[PDB]
Amino acid sequence: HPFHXYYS
Repeated sequence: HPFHXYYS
């Protein structure tokens, strides 16, 4: 399971 780390 991939983790996709920030967007405003």
